[PDB]
Amino acid sequence: VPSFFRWLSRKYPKIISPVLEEQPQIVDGVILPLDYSASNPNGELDNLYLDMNGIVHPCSHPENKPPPETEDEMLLAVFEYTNRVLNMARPRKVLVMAVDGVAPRAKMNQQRARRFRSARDAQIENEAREEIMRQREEVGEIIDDAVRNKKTWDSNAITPGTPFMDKLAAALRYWTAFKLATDPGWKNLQVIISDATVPGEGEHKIMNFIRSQRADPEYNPNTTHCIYGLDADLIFLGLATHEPHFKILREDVFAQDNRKRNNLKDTINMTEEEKQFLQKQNSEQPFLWLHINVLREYLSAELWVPGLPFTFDLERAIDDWVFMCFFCGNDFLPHLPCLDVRENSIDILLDIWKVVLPKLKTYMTCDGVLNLPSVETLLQHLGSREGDIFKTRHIQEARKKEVFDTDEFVKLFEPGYHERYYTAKFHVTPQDIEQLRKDMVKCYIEGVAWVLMYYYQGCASWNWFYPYHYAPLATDFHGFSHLEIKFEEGTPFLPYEQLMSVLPAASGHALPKIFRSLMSEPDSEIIDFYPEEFPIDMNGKKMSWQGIALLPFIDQDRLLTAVRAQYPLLSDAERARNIRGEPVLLISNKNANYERFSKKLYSKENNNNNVVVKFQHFKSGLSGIVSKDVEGFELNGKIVCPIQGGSLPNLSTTLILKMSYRLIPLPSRNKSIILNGFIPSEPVLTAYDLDSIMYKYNNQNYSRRWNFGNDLKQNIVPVGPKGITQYKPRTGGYRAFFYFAELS
Amino acid sequence: MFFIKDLSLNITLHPSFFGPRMKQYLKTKLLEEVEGSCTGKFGYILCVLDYDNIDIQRGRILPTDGSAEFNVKYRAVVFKPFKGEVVDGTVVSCSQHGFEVQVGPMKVFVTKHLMPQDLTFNAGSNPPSYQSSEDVITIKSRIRVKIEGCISQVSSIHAIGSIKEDYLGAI
Amino acid sequence: QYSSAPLRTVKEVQFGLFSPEEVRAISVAKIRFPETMDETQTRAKIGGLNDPRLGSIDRNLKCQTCQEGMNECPGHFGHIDLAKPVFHVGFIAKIKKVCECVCMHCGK
Amino acid sequence: PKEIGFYSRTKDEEYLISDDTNLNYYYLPDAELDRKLDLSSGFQKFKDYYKDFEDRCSLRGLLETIESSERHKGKKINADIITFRGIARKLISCAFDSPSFNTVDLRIVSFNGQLFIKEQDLNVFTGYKFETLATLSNPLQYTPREVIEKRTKRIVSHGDEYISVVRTGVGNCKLILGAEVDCIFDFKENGRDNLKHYAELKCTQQVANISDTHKFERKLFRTWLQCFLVGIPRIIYGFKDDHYVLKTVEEFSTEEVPVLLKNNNPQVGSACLEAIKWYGLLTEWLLKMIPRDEDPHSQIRAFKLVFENNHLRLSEIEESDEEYSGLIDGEHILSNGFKEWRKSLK
Amino acid sequence: STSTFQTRRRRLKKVEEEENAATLQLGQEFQLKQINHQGEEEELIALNLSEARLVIKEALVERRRAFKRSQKKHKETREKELESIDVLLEQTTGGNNKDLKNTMQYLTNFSRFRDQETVGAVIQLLKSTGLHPFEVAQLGSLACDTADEAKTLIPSLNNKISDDELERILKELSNLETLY
Amino acid sequence: RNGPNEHPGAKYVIRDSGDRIDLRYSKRAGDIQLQYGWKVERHIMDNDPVLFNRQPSLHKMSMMAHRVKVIPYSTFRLNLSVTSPYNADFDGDEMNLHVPQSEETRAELSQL
Amino acid sequence: FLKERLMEASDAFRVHICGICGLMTVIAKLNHNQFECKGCDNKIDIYQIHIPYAAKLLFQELMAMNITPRLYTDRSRDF
Amino acid sequence: REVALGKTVRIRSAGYKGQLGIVKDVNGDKATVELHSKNKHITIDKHKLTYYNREGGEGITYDELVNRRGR
Amino acid sequence: AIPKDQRATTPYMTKYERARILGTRALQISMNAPVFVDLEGETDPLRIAMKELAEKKIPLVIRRYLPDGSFEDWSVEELIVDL
RNA sequence: ACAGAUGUCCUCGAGAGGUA
Ligand SMILES: [Mg+2]
Ligand SMILES: [Mg+2]
Ligand SMILES: [Mg+2]
Ligand SMILES: [Zn+2]
Ligand SMILES: [Zn+2]
Repeated sequence: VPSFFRWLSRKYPKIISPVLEEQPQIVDGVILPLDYSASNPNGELDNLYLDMNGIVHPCSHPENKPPPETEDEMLLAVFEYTNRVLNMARPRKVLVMAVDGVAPRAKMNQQRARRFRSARDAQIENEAREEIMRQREEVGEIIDDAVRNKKTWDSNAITPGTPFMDKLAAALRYWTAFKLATDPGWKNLQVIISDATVPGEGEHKIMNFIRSQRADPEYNPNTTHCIYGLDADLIFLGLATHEPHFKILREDVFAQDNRKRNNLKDTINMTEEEKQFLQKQNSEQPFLWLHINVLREYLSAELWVPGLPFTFDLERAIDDWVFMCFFCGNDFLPHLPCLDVRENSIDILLDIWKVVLPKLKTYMTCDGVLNLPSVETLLQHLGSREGDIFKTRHIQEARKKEVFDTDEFVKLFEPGYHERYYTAKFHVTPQDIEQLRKDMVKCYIEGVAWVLMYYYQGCASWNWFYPYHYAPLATDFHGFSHLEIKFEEGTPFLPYEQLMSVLPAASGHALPKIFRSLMSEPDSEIIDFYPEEFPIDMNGKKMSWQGIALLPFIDQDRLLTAVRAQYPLLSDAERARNIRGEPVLLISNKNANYERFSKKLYSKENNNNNVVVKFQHFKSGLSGIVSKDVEGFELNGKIVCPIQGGSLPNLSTTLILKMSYRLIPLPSRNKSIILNGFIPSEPVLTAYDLDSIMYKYNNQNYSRRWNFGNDLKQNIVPVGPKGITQYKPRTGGYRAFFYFAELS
Repeated sequence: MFFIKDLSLNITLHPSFFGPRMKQYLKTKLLEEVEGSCTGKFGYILCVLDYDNIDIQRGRILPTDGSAEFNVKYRAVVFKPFKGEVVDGTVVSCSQHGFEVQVGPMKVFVTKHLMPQDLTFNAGSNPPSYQSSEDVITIKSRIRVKIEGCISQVSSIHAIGSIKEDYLGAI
Repeated sequence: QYSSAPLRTVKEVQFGLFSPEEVRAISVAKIRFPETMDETQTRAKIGGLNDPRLGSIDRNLKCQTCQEGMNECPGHFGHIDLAKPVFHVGFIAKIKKVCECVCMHCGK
Repeated sequence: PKEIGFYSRTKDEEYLISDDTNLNYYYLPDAELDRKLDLSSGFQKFKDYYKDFEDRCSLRGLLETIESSERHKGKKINADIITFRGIARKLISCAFDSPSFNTVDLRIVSFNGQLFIKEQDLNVFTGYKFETLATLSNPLQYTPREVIEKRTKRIVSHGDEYISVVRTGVGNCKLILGAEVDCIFDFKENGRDNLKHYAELKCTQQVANISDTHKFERKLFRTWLQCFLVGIPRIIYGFKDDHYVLKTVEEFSTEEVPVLLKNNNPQVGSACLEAIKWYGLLTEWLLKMIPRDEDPHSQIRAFKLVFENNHLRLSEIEESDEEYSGLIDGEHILSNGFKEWRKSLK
Repeated sequence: STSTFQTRRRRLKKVEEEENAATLQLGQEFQLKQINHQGEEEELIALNLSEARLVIKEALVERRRAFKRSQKKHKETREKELESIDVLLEQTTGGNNKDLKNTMQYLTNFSRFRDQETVGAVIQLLKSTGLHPFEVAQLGSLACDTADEAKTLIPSLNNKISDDELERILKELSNLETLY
Repeated sequence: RNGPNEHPGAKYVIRDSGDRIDLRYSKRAGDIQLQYGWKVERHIMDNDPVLFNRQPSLHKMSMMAHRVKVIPYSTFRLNLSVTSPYNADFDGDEMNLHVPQSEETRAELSQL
Repeated sequence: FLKERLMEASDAFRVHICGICGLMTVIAKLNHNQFECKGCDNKIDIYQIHIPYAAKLLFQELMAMNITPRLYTDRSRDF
Repeated sequence: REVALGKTVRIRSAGYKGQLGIVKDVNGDKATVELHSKNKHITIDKHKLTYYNREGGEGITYDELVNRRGR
Repeated sequence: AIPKDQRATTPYMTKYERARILGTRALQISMNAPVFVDLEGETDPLRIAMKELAEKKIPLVIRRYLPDGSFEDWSVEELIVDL
């Protein structure tokens, strides 16, 4: 269990809810196929969004049993995992499948380092295994070369643009077509596929899709949404969507912290009994719910401030909270030295905001736009307060105490660390200290603005990068009250450009012959950007893999020249994958809009591949723009199964309709306003919980063990609309008078 | 095949409804509870007849709390999947596993080793169906199914059917 | 806690002996290894005297047989397959008396 | 109920045709309700354009949109009675309340067979301010946050009202009404009927006892009758107090208000049936002896209807009356377009 | 939920008998001569598929007139049958009762007999034999052509060997079902 | 509102669901709204029937139900005529006290 | 009062008893609403009773002593 | 969070004027302050009682919230 | 079995019966349950129970079990309360 | 892609000295 999960469970305990996973009955050896049209015990669900990376990644190269066969085993595992998730959630309106693709230049800074660290770990473990076999062979035993050559799955090879992504995308389409054809309950379900060709990080695609579904006047505000992902920030990102009917599904990491991890050798000691018990135990994986509707009430009861010149708005209150949480920690910028734990600093930042809010005469952020003087005052107050936090952290570290090593020599607890911290990154020169401080201030402000725009109003630069490795220390951004931030739109990177900007190590061989020849040659124009020994590992507090790299950045112009030089001699078949592509929408044979789609597109009109159809959410759902498919799909045809050894029956094209889906362009800026006609959920909170969250509780102090206990006693929480009227009865009369009479 | 029985259900009425209309309260409770219940011992309680006839007895007040338990005596139509008989049903789903034949409020499943070897799965036609010589079953078709399943009555009942031997087809 | 089973009061208690078939059937695990916490002194050995299928031993780990902790787990029962039949200490006198009553060569 | 057409009547009284000049969209989160907004504001800053109106019951836009509908279509419709949502409401409601509460002045003309009938301050200003603060003109999702924040410190004006023609009738008798729609609650469909999506909002005082409950019941009866005469499915009421502060806003959908008055005192429960029967009897009396022109260019006469002593005294006036000259010949309620259309087909 | 008192050592009978097979061998609770609520010794009913539809329809209309008068005091072929059944079920039972629609549809689209006189004739014909009501219910529910087909589809019918009267009443059932 | 510190007050507020609220730890001086059907664990007040017993309990008069009267000293006080059935003196004797936890038990102790 | 002092005031336990066994060897899954007795294949004849924990310990020790204290919720006088 | 925690305080006014004790548990407005000479606990308002140094020194009122420190 | 109305127990209410009815009624009034008398300014459930029992307005039935197993039902209103 | 800690009560069999 992560520290963030523990923090959110301690501060907000009721957000943890139990799940109801159906177990199909087994009679006479056979397995009863579970129904899909039956009512879901976990409440009605309409929209489900799934990050396909979060399923294809754990299935491949797992920590218990690596797939012994070829990619086929991983494909079967991800197919059964997706089937289990679909049966658990049971979407009724639209099911969304998205996998990571092209990402903006800011993401390469940390993704490249993570991939290189993983590759180095794989290389060193392979060397250790080779040494183990060499020592074992000295005794006299003989091991087949197949076992020795049976290396890992090369997790670094899973990158957008590789043929593995294309093979996975081809398999996914067949799987969803088979599911739509063979399941009568999928008649109204609509499935979209966002392959690795489509740019996005997996979650930003979901944000764009939900803002495009909210880009229609007739969109129902009462629709429920579910997003499944293992990322910790996923539960936090869904709050920014301003959708009360939201809940996050994820695996129960509380049990998985100390789950079954015994060695395979012990599985044969007791023969049938122990193996049967083990296979029964791991067959069921508990999950949990991360409802956001309840969390909105907790945030409302925790962000209240008495006395304010402006008007307290719940929608605007969450904006400052999400901006501050992103500032404290995100996967786009280096961690602030002051905010390292990222858990205990949240309350300090919140009370700083509470004490500075009366001084300010305006809100923190306005629809993603950061108020420059207000944020300047906030960071000035934090820097004034950061001294006490730094002193307490140093005292705690000293009490606890009682690969380059850089932070140890800094000795931040001693007075005068302002230049001592910067000496670990640059030379000992006075004016250079000020120059680097100003540059870091400008870069950090630009990065904060860029991440706010990306997570609120979508991508705005697509090429911005962070040209630094160490975040500025406390009392930063002293004078910056004159800069104006205005980002420029840039074209997304090509799949090959993004793949080489990820910069896999020499172990990776997903590149074609030309690119690997241009790399492996000792006299390479970009050989300086590709280390071999990788000695850039550096601790900087923390431990284990949490250390960051210090390798030099990559110049975009050199990589562009390299790709433009390698392009002309590449084969046309391989170059055919350079197309950005568009998401593909799949609908059932008996869909409400199926007749209209079959009469408009792929019909007797026989237009020259330029007719598009725009439809609203009044009929069926999934508002958007559909276009002619660019693949080989055609009416009265057949689709070849790519799984091969999967015993999957072939299907015809008359059962599944395939077309290219394009999101509706945003007319105006995506504001944060609750849509009219939204029906609030049932009132579940009590004033006691409001007081509990208003008073500062030191993790409940373990006075009565209220943190952990009858967790299952919280039961399920009702979801969906509750009551025709969207306004709670306050004073008034008639209906409110009758309610008061029946209550009192 | 449906049976008319004389079942009994115990309802623990709360003292908050100990008024002149507690009888009608028990009546509506019995309706809202017994209907749609998939009891393992009996099956489905489709409907309760003679609503204005069912009688209640003196409710015994429990020693623990003031709630009173009433032993009602109702009669209703009960459907049980049973075992060892032929029955007619209508398909509602089809897949490689089998066809989901529906008889009344039931969904009897047929596995691979149940039907004879004269059925092969294919998706060439508009409905995904098992097609072979002189056998035509589809999403909506007539089929006679013989039940030989173990039911497995655990808070709900099920059924497994067979297609072996003649007369178990469309006809 | 809520249980869908009807709540009743015990009206009769029937005593009797335990047949080997019944105790074998109701048993949830078989105990053969005469060791406890033998999983490299980290976990409980499978098939030992502290088999996890018996029930929740400590902390808050739910018993895998019933997916619950201790506040509602009666405690599941195992069994031991004795190599040879063994007399019951409390029934020695009755066994001797019934052996004297009946013939030792025929069941008459 | 079927929609025939619509028109807009903004400032300068140009009576534009088939334009959604305002199409006010309702939007009011509960946070704004809890914000305790003030409905008084700039009372002296009100700009009323009704004073400069040339006619309170002017139907020039209705006549123009009827001409446009007839030009687009072929044969004329079977509806006879035409009312600008004011005569029908008063005629039905006068049988339920005292005649002193309503002023009767009706001018009925049978041109071309069809029938054309033409007829506190602080509370009114507070209601108009609430109406303006409960809408944002252009639909949400297409306006910046600046308009949202400016809506609080906005101005109040009397004009630019969206009016749509609704065709209805019971039995053989059919009639159309020039109903004015000031709010749309859901997505608006272009080229399709929007009656099922429209909504109406008003203001009312709170309740304190049974007498105030009966007053609220009477107001609900009035608004339900006025909506059912057109077909508005949604009714919105904004509660107000002695301090002119919006306390709570609740919506009253149709198909449930009749049962809500039924489960109340018998008077309000039977008021619905009494009003329905009175409307039916009034329509039957209206279709009794009014002359039918049939073919165009026929004799045209005007009638005067006065409701006194619980009786609709109707008399046939002579040509010597000044009103006859100003209507039959003066064409005060008619227009050159209608006579041109009448001469066009015959 | 039970209707019969404990007898014949129910506590520890272990496996008294295997579950019901094709060759009759009824269950412990569904045995003949059930205990009547008011008295005792009530035989199991002989209810067929067509009889079930009429019985449920009669119960539905009885409850319909019941709560219709209560609220008043307080204040083609298959296509026509489906609409009437839907409008009756929409408000009579209330609640959810999803399974009621499926069984009603099955009764309507598989109604062998659609007249009270027809079902009266068929059960007055079937009461002549001493067969188990389970056998007569299946015989009157599923139409059959040959004697061997009836024996195979409906087992535990070996007591009839003559097959002459069996052919006679099979033809009677066939013509009654075609007289719908 | 008084709290568990003053003698007239409560220590816990049992909710309808079953969760227990501790008025000592939570405190906050909050205006908690008590919905109907909830349970409040208040301190024993005057005229509260309790069971008063002495060991050994030879006869039925060795344990009888009294009425609670709160006194400002830490010792059980009883009438002199009551000691005779209890067979107790004031030379160091200690005697137990039992508090009923339900209405029917209180009524049974009061009437029997 | 005696029952309250013996059970509510000291220890109250809820257990499930098989209707055929009479013992407490019933696996209960309240979340899944499953009550199966593996000994008799019983899934529709499960009852719950309230007994003190001391009684539970005594019954378990007796069962360990090869003695079956079968518990039933009906009278056998009706035969 | 609360300043009045583990700091020696002197009770002012009431029947315990001039007494010396250490506050152990603080909740809401009432503060539970133990007594040195007397073996009892008295709950009084935190504002009423003055605040002293653990080692010894001048006494101050509840203005420690502004100072956010001791002494 | 029930002994018709040829009952032969005592036409009066025993002390144990009085205590049991008083406790049951006190619990029922303590919970949200209807009261069939005029509280008249009483707020203790036990006293409300005694007030209800004063004029025999308690809708409770006593089932006196014979040692053999038979039982006869006695209404509260028909039971004489002399103690 | 991802991921470093907490849940409140422990004795148990005995022995000795005393109080009603
Ligand atoms: Mg991420
Ligand atoms: Mg209005
Ligand atoms: Mg003494
Ligand atoms: Zn267990
Ligand atoms: Zn059993």
